Amino acid sequence: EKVLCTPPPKIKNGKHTFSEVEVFEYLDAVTYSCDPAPGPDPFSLIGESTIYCGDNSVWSRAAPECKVVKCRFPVVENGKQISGFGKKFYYKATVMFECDKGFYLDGSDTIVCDSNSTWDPPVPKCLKV
Amino acid sequence: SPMYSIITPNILRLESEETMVLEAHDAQGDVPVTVTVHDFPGKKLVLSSEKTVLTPATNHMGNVTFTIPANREKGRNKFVTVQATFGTQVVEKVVLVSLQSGYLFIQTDKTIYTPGSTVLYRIFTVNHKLLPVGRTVMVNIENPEGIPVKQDSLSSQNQLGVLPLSWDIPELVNMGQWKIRAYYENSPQQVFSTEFEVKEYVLPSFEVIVEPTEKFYYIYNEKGLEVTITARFLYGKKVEGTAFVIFGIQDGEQRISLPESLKRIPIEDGSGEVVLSRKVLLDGVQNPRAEDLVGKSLYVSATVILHSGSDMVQAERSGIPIVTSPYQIHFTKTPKYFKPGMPFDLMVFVTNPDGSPAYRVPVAVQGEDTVQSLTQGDGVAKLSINTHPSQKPLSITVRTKKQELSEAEQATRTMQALPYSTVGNSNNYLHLSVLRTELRPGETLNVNFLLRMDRAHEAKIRYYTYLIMNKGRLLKAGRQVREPGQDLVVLPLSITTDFIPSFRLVAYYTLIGASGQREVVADSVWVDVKDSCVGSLVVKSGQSEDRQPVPGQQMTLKIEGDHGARVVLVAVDKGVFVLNKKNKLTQSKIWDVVEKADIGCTPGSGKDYAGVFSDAGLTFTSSSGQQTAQRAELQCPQP
Amino acid sequence: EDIIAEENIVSRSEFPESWLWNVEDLKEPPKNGISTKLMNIFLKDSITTWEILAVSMSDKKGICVADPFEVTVMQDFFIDLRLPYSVVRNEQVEIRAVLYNYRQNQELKVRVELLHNPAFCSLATTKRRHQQTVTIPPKSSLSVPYVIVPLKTGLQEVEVKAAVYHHFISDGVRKSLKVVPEGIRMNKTVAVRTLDPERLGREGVQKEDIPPADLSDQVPDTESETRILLQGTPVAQMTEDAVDAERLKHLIVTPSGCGEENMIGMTPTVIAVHYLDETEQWEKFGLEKRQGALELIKKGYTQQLAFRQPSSAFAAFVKRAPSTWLTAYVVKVFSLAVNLIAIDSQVLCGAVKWLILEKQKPDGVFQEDAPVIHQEMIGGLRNNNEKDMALTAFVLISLQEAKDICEEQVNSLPGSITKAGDFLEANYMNLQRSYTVAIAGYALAQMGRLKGPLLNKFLTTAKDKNRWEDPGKQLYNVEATSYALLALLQLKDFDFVPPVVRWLNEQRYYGGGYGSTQATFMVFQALAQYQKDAPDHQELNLDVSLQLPSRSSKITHRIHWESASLLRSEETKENEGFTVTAEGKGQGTLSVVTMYHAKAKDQLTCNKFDLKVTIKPAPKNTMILEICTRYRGDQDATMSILDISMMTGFAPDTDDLKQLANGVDRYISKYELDKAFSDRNTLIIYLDKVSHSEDDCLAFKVHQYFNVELIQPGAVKVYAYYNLEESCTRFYHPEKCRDELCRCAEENCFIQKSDDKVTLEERLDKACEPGVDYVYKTRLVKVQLSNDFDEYIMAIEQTIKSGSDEVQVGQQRTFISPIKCREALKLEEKKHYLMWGLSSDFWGEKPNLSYIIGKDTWVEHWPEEDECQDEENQKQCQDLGAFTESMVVFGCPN
Ligand SMILES: *[C@@H]1O[C@H](CO)[C@@H](O[C@@H]2O[C@H](CO)[C@@H](O[C@@H]3O[C@H](CO)[C@@H](O)[C@H](O)[C@@H]3O)[C@H](O)[C@H]2NC(C)=O)[C@H](O)[C@H]1NC(C)=O
Ligand SMILES: *[C@@H]1O[C@H](CO)[C@@H](O[C@@H]2O[C@H](CO)[C@@H](O)[C@H](O)[C@H]2NC(C)=O)[C@H](O)[C@H]1NC(C)=O
Repeated sequence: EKVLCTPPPKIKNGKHTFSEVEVFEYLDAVTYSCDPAPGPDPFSLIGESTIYCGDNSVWSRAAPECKVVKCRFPVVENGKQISGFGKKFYYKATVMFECDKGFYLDGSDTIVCDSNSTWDPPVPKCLKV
Repeated sequence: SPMYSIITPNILRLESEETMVLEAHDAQGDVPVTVTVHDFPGKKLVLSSEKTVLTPATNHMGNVTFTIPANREKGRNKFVTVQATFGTQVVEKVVLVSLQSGYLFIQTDKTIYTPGSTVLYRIFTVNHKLLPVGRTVMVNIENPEGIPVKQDSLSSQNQLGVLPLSWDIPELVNMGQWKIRAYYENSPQQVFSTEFEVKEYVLPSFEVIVEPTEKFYYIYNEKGLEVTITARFLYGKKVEGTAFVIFGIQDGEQRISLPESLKRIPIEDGSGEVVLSRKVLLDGVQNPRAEDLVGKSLYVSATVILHSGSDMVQAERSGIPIVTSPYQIHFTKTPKYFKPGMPFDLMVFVTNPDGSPAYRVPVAVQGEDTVQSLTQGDGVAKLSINTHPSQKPLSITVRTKKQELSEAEQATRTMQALPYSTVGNSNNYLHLSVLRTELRPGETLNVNFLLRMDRAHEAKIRYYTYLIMNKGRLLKAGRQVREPGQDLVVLPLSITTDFIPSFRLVAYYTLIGASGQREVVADSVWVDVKDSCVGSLVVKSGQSEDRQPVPGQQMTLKIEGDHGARVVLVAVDKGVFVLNKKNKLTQSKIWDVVEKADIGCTPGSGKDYAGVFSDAGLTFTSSSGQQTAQRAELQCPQP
Repeated sequence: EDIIAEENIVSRSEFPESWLWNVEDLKEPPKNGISTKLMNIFLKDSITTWEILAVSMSDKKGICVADPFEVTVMQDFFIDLRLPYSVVRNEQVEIRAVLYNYRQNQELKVRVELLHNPAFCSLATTKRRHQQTVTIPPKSSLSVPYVIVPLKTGLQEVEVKAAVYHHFISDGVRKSLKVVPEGIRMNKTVAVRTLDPERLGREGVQKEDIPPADLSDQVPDTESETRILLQGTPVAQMTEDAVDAERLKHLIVTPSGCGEENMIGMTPTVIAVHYLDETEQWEKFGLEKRQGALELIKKGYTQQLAFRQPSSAFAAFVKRAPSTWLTAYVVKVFSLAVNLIAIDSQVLCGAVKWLILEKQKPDGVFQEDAPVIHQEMIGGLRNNNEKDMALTAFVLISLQEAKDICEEQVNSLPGSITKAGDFLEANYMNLQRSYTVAIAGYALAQMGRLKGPLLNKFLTTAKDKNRWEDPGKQLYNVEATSYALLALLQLKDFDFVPPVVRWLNEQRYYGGGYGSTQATFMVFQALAQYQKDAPDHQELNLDVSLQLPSRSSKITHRIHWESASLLRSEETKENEGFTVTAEGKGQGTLSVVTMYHAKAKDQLTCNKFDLKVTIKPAPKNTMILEICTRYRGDQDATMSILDISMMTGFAPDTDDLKQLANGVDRYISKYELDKAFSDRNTLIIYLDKVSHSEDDCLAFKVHQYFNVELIQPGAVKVYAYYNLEESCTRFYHPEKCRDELCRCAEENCFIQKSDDKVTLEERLDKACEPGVDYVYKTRLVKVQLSNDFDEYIMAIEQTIKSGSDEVQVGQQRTFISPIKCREALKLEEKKHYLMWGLSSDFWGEKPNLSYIIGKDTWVEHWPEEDECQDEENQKQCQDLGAFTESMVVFGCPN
């Protein structure tokens, strides 16, 4: 008569709140986070961090992922960064560009770092006008 | 020569719809606009990005709406940079951020519980517009020492704003005031609370009401304090019995019982009368000077026992002010700035000593007895006065004029208003005139725009821009056209349910020199809107009379509300409230919470144009350099 | 019979304080947006007014709290049965059922009855049914007293019914009553232990053992609860204050000059903005000032490009040979500025590539071929004997800073870094200057190559463990200590950090001035990094398990800094010792507290009032009732209340009352003097005061108006108006225990048998029932008294049948019994007894096992040998002898 959930799934290099709980009620929620990493680059958390026990005795969402994501330094010839200044680019890092005078944009002015450490959309070019 | 401007709230909240008003004054053709919100000072995140176009069809006025996502404390203020690019020209402004994401309201089924019983409670999860939202919430139960004994994380997603919960109270437990404390997990620093009492009790069979003939005691009243005791069974019948009544004095947190005021009196047909004599009151204290009691309060304790000796009920009436006047005057609704030469509107708020609004009380400006008026249902009276075109401050003194009273018992109060400072002493002003009656949704408020400038430039002003702040956000923005010579224009403002419980109307115009420089001129007014629900909810009898009903009998309940709404219910024995009537949920308490969180700080006007914007809760920024000063303070400034 | 029967009356029993906890939706299409829901519900049995509160939540209208709707549920005839929150077992109390007649023009003749219940001694039994008939005037009420004695603890039940003659009118009320044991609710603190596995345990494991509670004074046959509380002890770590924003204003400067001086000016502004961003000080510094500072940084950068040579290296003048140090310093500054402004990668990575290809020697050393003109801008590198080590470290540090920016553009970078590392590694131990130990220490720590003896050299080179210093310019020591602090942060050696940061801040060096370039850049880089990396608190991850002997599986909890204040609780009904194990990081608290019912030494009733009630025949039946009360205080009692109930069929003299009502210190209601209708059975006398120096006494007469077999005792209750709980009750009835109510309450004292109806076969039959665990011949050594219990100390003279308790002949056992049972048992010291009972009678544990004399305990007086010689004792004495011989020789059958 009352919807219950078996504990949320465990994840590689991560953990979740209420890990000492075996029986979960209705609407009971849990938040994931990543472990500290051995290397110089920390783990990024991919997906929703918080899931709850809703209808059908299932968890609202699939458990997130904890892995190292690191895009390469984005370089735009005859252009400049106007946002996202930094040396390191992890998951969801966003960079905006703006072409120098006498130059126009060929591609998105805004790029984001993928879960496969690739810029999405690709790094734009600044073209001679 | 085109001037581009942006307007946003003074304080931006997380996960709440925010609007940014965009204007291109004196612009030709289409003006593309890109609006971006970044984190300050690193600009690591694109918090928002929206596009729009300013067209002659929209009179080069538009907006964008944006939302700031959940952040990432030490309590240090956070900031964002809001940025707008009109064609090539960038206008930017750093803005303060509030970490609040909405409200949580908590309802318990009862106010008091015995050990062994179960607390049934509900958490309502709404945003800043009081609309239901689905989010993750953390809930703590706390004992009377402030230690958490139970802790849960719950999602309210797909629950239409209602989180049903329970907690079992152990048989062995500490008595006293327990607490329920909840917070949105994205905004952990705003905790919402309610209390419930745990005690070993049995339900009373009747209720006792202790009420003084006046809601205060006048220190020169030789009749003393007269009190009426009323006893009545929970089922409606009057009580026969005996009452024990004793009085006391409150001085700060110090209570001083008056043993000599203890009287035993008959309760006949559910009524009794008892008096605290003036002599007893004065002999009960060491201070010879009677006037020293002024500022303190009296309390009354009444214990009624049935003739059968089967039940006993205690009730207390406290906070009865010892006063010299039945009234107090407040200027908390009046602007503290005026425009020299133009009418100044005084909102005088008169209250009874307990703090409730006084009704139909004559008030008058001292020195201009001609200028008088009568306070209304909300305790407000409006007094319009004519000002000289000098920089000399307005000192205003108001007195009450209740003819039933003596002069010594009239209330009095003084305030000061400073002149609004024009740009480069140009003597250019804007004045908003408005009606102040009980204002309700569905009606239309006529806003009067009265211009005051030099005839050499008056034709340049072809419109006013107006903005409506409500519940801490920009509700609506618009334009009011003006033809040359129209020194007064009217705006028919439609008051919808979105204006509850109040709003601010800021208006401004701008023009060029007149010595080549851009001048911005502003004014504002604050308007009260009659408290209710946005919709409606009523519970009554689906009968057909058949009252009074009988134990065990079926009855029909008529529930009239708004379509699609989810209604939650509870039935409580009145004896419970005879025991404890605190921490209950009402609509007025909700509106109170909302009004506390208001980001506007004054009743209106301002020191100058920037003051007018900021005091109303707004930023203003132009491409020509005119802008509001930085606000760094979540709270409104203090006296 | 002109009445409704007791079997045909359904008593009201539904009295929730709250109900109707329901969620409902408005789906009915509306009139002007207003939907109207009709719902059917069933009013509970309570006679009161309900407050129905509704709350709605709309997707577009939001939240709305409705006004309360009241529904009054009422009857014209009903019983009001009000019971205390709790009553004590074996204590005689008076409850009252008040009958209400709210009919305007109709008198009621009512028969009222209290149902029998084995949990209470009352005038109604299994076969005898206590019924009364009383007459209730219209628009009036009437109270019906019932004297009862609760027998067993827990949630029991009281039900009274009533009906009027000649009309179809009835009502019943069935309410539960809470019965509690004798004594006082006590708790004992058993254990309070500090949890800290790091410090208190072996190899990080802390086992804690907890003893049982004593409970020697526990009330027989009562429950106890052991409560086990766990909580965390959160500890904050202090972080040194940031350097105040105001101190950095002077560092916002305009960059000018050629290749070297432009960088001298660029340095303070870059690091100031960097420090202000990290410590979040812009609000206080002035938020709108940052943009101007960025522009100055941009200008510094742009101006520096004019001194970039075709090779990508830098020098003071374009015609001057490029400097290894200056080019490396530009990389250092630009790499940090990448977080602030758009830096051209190719400029930065070009400089890196040039350093590696042109200036790194085959042994890994970086070499300067053209020293800068401003020798004061290089800090402690100047005049440093250890030239190759210091410059290589300096350049290596710049390369590390650029590593992520230049990763894809300079393939020779990682091998260059490794090569430079090898040189520093192989020569580190031979270092003599603290400056070089510090800077090369940092360079190696960035690579994870500062270990063993090199790490030990780095740490022990510090003086007083707080600074790296050499003789010479003090600015060099500040710079060096800043490098060392950065190394410490790199190693995560946080326990060594606090003295170092304190020494730095104590120098009050705020940058700027001649030759201040390296000190200014390094001090604020180091202090910024410190604010970013220093932990705010000790880690708190405690794993705590407890094993109760009563259970099989570990109960495990984790304690966290996040929920450190959270009180984990575990409870057990057993009074058992147990173990607690703690593992992990941080500190916490374990507390063990057992709650129980303790036997009282002194009286728990009448603690504020003294009340003596007397009733004596007067010299048409008539007796005089005298009431004496004294307040137990330092002062006289204030206005107090005497609530008096008459014995059955009695009523007070009138002219006696009127004389009391005319009394100046007392008051009687005119109401209770305008009556004469058996409503005169209850009476309240109001007292202005109750003396505390002496007894206050009053007396009046009472007239019997009604004869009956079952005369219930009257009662007098005294209390002050402000405290109903501080009362005292005394019962009264005529004499010349006995009878009827005492008797019914004495029944469970022990097995009741009329002497000389007990046979030999009967004893053998009952003593041999399985369940009968012990059979003793005892001698009463001594009687011992408590407030609610007699304790009989028995010498065990013969173990006729032995059970769980291995008592030996000559040993003593204590038998406990309620004080009400004293006269029934009539035990006397020095006399002998035959006693047998169940295993349920055992109490406590060895060697403190005790016996409860209960309803199934046999207790028979065993005549002394001299009495047995009389013919009239022969049967009992001989039967006891034959009983004993049979039980010992052959035992119970089978
Ligand atoms: C374990 O036993 C001890 C002893 O009874 C309990 O300590 C006592 O707790 C009572 C109940 O809260 C306290 O009585 C109260 O005192 C305060 C003033 O301190 C007063 O405002 C109340 O009206 C009431 O009289 C009492 O202070 C306290 N005494 C001591 C010595 O600590 C303890 O509470 C018991 N533990 C549990 C879990 O119940
Ligand atoms: C922001 O601009 C939009 C579009 O102008 C406004 O949204 C509409 O406003 C019109 C009236 O001009 C209404 O008829 C529509 O119902 C609104 N639609 C939506 C999507 O809400 C919006 O009111 C503006 N916000 C302001 C002025 O603060």
